[PDB]
Amino acid sequence: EAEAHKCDITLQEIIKTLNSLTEQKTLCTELTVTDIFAASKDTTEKETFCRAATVLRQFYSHHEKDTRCLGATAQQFHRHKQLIRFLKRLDRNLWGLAGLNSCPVKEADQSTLENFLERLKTIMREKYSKCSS
Repeated sequence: EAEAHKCDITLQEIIKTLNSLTEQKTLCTELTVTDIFAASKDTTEKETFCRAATVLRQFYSHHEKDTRCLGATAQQFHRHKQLIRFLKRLDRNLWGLAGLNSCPVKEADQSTLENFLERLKTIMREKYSKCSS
């Protein structure tokens, strides 16, 4: 009964977390983030999760302070806060299983937070091929 299925339970709570975000849709989606898969060549999966976090980083870090996705209503003020938290969460889960010290960002084209979360979620389920086939 020891173990061998190194199934990373983190990639699980993460995939489910992304779905919870898809259910939520604020004007913060009209924002364009920096794409990372538009320039992947010798970069391995490691640097892939890092770059992804770097983006989400300057995302809820610069916007949360900008009165863009804040609005003025009271129902949007809270709904927005909950969003920033969801990002601040997976943002750590990713950079967590990474464990990378140096990881400077390069350059790329652009992508919408929506399509960006789509190709990303799909990629995850693509690499999610392991003890769970």
